[PDB]
Amino acid sequence: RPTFYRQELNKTIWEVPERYQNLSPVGSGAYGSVCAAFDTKTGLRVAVKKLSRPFQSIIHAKRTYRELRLLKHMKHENVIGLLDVFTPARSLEEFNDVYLVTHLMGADLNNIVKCQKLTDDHVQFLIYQILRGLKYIHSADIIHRDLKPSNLAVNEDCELKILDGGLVATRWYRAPEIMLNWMHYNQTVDIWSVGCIMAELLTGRTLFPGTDHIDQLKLILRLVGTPGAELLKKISSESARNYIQSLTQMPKMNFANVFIGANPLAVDLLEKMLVLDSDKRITAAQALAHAYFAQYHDPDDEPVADPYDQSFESRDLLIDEWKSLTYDEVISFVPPP
Ligand SMILES: CCCCCCCCO[C@@H]1O[C@H](CO)[C@@H](O)[C@H](O)[C@H]1O
Repeated sequence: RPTFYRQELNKTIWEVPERYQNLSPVGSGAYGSVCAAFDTKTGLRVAVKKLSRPFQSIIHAKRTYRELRLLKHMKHENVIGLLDVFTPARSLEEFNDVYLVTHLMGADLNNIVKCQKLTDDHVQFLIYQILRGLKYIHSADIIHRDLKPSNLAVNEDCELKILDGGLVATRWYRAPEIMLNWMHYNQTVDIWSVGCIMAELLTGRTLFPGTDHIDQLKLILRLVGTPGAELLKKISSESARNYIQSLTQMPKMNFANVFIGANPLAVDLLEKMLVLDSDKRITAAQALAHAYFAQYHDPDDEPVADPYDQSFESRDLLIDEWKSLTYDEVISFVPPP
């Protein structure tokens, strides 16, 4: 058990091991406040996040546990990972706070696209890193479900990590089937998001800046064209169907005419990501082997994950059960190399 010290930072008492120093609040991020701190053990600067009311409710408690499980599991260069987790509590009876420690990040993808104008070499490397991490995530049977610029960290060296949550409307990046509340959707919902992000990186503009979920569908159909017979057959919702069939057909634009001036190989990959039919959407693994990434692809350096047990997602438990499970996970944490 490390030696802890206490400190009032704006709002609350922070209690952290003496190994973490010069704590300096950097804002409210990804449900809980975050200080940057100096890790005297490694000589590196880090982010320490104190979770906000981790056990306020069944909902909060289960998400504290979800988030500890996920962050403990992710071990990959392009996905946020866990350097440390701790609590000042010494016993389950005292257990109220959870602190998570990760690399200090600084900027998200949104911060980058907003100043500069990205060259093709940059889009290749950013997208490559997204897909590489997404292959890993997908191979755990996890679907991210919220890929968007503010959930992607990018340092000064243009190295990227997929985030659990923000350091940019979700709707702009959401697969059309989620927008129609279609159940059973597969991994490829993330591949659609990656297509929207890629398009934005090439053009400087949000691909489909919808004002609500209906507008969003309009904008999406302007680009890809009204669904073919084979796809309407699958809809079920009669209002979705009448909505899609109403308005004058505006069928498939020429991606080449929309991305005029982008590398033709980027246009081709885009067409394969941004397919309505999620059955026919290119996978993270397939996309990695697309000639667009010939400069970066290495099939022996694109690793997959240990299978992730997410059955707990299928339980309704008591707050003290969720809290006891999280407690076991704090206690059993093994720090990285
Ligand atoms: C833009 C308005 C039309 C959107 C049509 C969305 C096509 C989605 O694709 C569909 O996804 C389903 C759920 O994963 C699968 O069950 C279907 O097989 C698949 O074709």
